[PDB]
Amino acid sequence: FQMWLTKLVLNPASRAARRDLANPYEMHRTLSKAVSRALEEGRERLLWRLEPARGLEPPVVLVQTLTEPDWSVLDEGYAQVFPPKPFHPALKPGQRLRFRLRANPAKRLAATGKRVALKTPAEKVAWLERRLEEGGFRLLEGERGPWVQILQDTFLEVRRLLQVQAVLFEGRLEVVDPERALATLRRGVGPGKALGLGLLSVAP
Repeated sequence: FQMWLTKLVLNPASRAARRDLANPYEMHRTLSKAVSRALEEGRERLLWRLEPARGLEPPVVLVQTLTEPDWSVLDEGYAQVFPPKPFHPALKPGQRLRFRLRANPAKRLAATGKRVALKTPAEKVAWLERRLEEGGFRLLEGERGPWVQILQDTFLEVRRLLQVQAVLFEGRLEVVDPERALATLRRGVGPGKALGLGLLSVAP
């Protein structure tokens, strides 16, 4: 009952990689090949993120899995694989952590039956603040506001036409219920998980 973290540095010379970078869905299809069996048996929850462009490059993909992934499944010259290290999120109560999460802060309109994305940063943060509090976490805060900052906010138009509002949060949170917290990390947070959203990364 642990997890696995993999760091994939994608080779931009690879046409297979360049395709998966353009198409979040085609990236999910590729990634799920490495945990193909446990998915078939419905005992896997695959979560991943494309880490924010820094350089200089090169593109980095962080991949979280419940089962040990077999990265020999990738195309030759697709990515430089780093050994999947057994991740145990040893969580004690009241523990505080830096976090990163690219998520989809939205809401199901009942007037249309559709799931539209929230507009203002004030209501985007309110979504995160709710979602973490549901999941055994709690956003830290100073007398100015919550301890979070939105870094990216892009509208993904994935062809497969999938349309999703991708929002990158980064801030600080406390652990209230360590059991609820662990489960949240395992599940991920909010929609668009097959698009590279949901993975809540935490570090001390």
